[PDB]
Amino acid sequence: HEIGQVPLLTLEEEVELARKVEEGMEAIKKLSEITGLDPDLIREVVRAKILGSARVRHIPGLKETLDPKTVEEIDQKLKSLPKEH
Amino acid sequence: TEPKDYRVQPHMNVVVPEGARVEAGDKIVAAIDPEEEVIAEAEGVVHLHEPASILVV
Repeated sequence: HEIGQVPLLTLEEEVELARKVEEGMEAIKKLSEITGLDPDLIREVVRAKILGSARVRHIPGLKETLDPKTVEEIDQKLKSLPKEH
Repeated sequence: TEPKDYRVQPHMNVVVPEGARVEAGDKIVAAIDPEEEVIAEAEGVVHLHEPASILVV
């Protein structure tokens, strides 16, 4: 019943939604190419915002992961890029 | 000014704001692959005139 809440997509919506992700996936590289940071890492620090209102895990993998003050500093470098990057 | 309506395909996407500036050496609607579909010929304004759906927020 939670599952019936979300509706089917158009033969155009399906397409259009997918096109954002492939580019986003490229963009992620494009960033890691310029930043020198890692594709796997950027993808986290980006998710840690779109999802990470709280999603930034309660305990950062018992300090395997880092989720404290560290997240911003990365997204702070990503905000502090020149406009074309 | 001279009107001319181009048909945007299902598998396509526009890269133009709500009636913004359009140059002669520009591309308006991106396609599946660059077919001879949408390349700008002359200066003017592109007007959006049939969305398939509408999102209110």
